[PDB]
Amino acid sequence: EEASFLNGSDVVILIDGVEELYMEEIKADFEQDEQSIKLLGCQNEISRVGTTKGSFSLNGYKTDSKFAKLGFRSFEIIYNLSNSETLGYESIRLKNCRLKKLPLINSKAGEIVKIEVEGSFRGYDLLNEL
Amino acid sequence: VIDIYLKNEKEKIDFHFPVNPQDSLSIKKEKRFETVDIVNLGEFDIKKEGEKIREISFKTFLPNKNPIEVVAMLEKWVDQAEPLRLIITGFGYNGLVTISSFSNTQTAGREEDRDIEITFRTYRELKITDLKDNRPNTQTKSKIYTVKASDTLYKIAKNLLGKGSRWPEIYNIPENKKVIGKNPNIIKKGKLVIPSK
Repeated sequence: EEASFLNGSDVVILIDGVEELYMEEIKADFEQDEQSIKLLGCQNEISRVGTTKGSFSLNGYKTDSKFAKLGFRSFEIIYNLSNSETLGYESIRLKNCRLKKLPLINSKAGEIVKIEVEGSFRGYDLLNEL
Repeated sequence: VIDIYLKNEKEKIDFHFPVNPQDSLSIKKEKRFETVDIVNLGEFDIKKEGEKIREISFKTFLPNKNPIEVVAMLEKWVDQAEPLRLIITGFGYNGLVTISSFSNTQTAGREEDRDIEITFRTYRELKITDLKDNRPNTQTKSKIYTVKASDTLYKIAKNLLGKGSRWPEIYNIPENKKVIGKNPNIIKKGKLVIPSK
């Protein structure tokens, strides 16, 4: 047993090749419409693979009109997670991602102006495996 | 308390449905009429004197006789020309019917069981002052008869073939002529006799 975890402080995100360091939350899932069909002879139900659909959520603190200006244009997100206790890093890129809705306006009271972005991506590439 | 009994006669079987008819039983009645429209008066309804062939349909499942044998039995009965007697206790139906359509189904689970979907038709016989001939004639006897002590060939003919004067039909069969003596009047106990048809 040893400490080799990773923290979000090590996260580095390149939105269209530009460091959007102000984003403090990101999650992306690559889900599949797995068809589950039941066969006559088998007690247990058979699950068959389907096509894959990429979705991603990205929210942070506003510092400019980057996303509102961007619109629904296709772009790329390169996510890099680097291990600091030991050398090594994971590096993912979402091959072709688009927004589902522009966070045009959002604000409340004296709270910091937070921004939330949600969208979909067609595919991905795994560049580093740790 | 609801049960369904199918009392076949040509095959001396009395099938009792193991399981009740699922969601609901239903029976329709529709009077025989057809519109006639007269000039400058409009439509009128004229009753037709006959009665209609109405159906009773439901669906059951046969749980783990085996369901395979029951399905085979009902499929065999589907081709039967003679009628089946359907009795439904709580519903209150009782009368001769015949199966129009029958179907069985195996499901992904519960493979031992067989889901059933059966339909029936009301049956009526064609007979082709005195008492009316309203009685159905659904009684069956074995095609081979064992002669009893008190029997006479006329008595056998009446009991087993109807009119009673039908005895020469029994006698003229060569097997009957062989087992029976050349005198039709004299007959013995125990010997087998074959009614015709």
